[PDB]
Amino acid sequence: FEDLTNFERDNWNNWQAGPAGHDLYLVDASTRAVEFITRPNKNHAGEILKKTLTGLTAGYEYTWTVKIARIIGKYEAPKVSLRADGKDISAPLELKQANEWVTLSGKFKATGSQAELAVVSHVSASMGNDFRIKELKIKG
Amino acid sequence: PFEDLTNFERDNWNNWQAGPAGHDLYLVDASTRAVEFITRPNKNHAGEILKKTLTGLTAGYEYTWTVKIARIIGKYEAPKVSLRADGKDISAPLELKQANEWVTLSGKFKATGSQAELAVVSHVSASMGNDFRIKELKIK
Ligand SMILES: C[Se][C@@H]1O[C@@H](C)[C@@H](O)[C@@H](O)[C@@H]1O
Ligand SMILES: C[Se][C@@H]1O[C@@H](C)[C@@H](O)[C@@H](O)[C@@H]1O
Ligand SMILES: [Ca+2]
Ligand SMILES: [Ca+2]
Repeated sequence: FEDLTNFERDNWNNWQAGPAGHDLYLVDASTRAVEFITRPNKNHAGEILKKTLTGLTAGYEYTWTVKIARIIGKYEAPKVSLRADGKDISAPLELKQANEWVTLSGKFKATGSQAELAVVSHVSASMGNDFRIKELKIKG
Repeated sequence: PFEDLTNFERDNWNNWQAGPAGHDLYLVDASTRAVEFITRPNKNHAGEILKKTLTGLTAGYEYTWTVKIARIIGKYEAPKVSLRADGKDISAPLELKQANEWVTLSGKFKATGSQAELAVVSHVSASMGNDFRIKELKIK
């Protein structure tokens, strides 16, 4: 079960002002994100973000979540997966609606104190293939 | 418990790097939609400020309610907020003193039927200050 209200598309998801909530309205706050604009005539398929995550313990399963959204929404849709220690730990997720923030998730099992993580693009195209990543989180 | 969190606040990439297929990466301010509480003059802003009749629950289960909130502007009175469910206080009042610092209110409640009555609570009636935004509410 999960009931998530982020107010995208001005959907209040049945939340209402209470008696003490006066003159409520929605605004655009801001959150920092890496932008992937994929310029012309470069190959944008492969590992697009990399990190050697330290502080792990062998045999534990860690959960990697990435908050990601397509932008612009024109031409080719991005397709993004997660990789850990060379192993694909998620299916390729196609990003479709512009500025709809979704979670890309995978789990991996550490073999030691660190793991080599990579976010992977499966679309080499520059026409479209535009998206943003605002958060990468690993929990265990 | 392990957590490695990168949200790029203050442009901290937290040891994430562009991969070979990550061309011309940069940070941007992406939008994130939020309810603004500007608390106008000569109204009482203490009490239940946002509420929802949450459906689809199964009686007896323990649900955890999260709310991402931040003071803004930071002048005059500081907000103070908590969570309430079925008329019961499930979180301690927390003073949001740091402007633009996003914090997560969290509380647990067990359902009493098909639905639950949830309310975010303000403990500051003042209009002088007492300004904040809520960008996300989540129950799971
Ligand atoms: C018409 Se410019 C072409 O399409 C845009 C939607 C972007 O993907 C841009 O990077 C690309 O060069
Ligand atoms: C100087 Se106008 C006074 O203080 C501002 C910081 C806001 O809290 C506004 O709602 C209030 O009326
Ligand atoms: Ca592009
Ligand atoms: Ca105010």
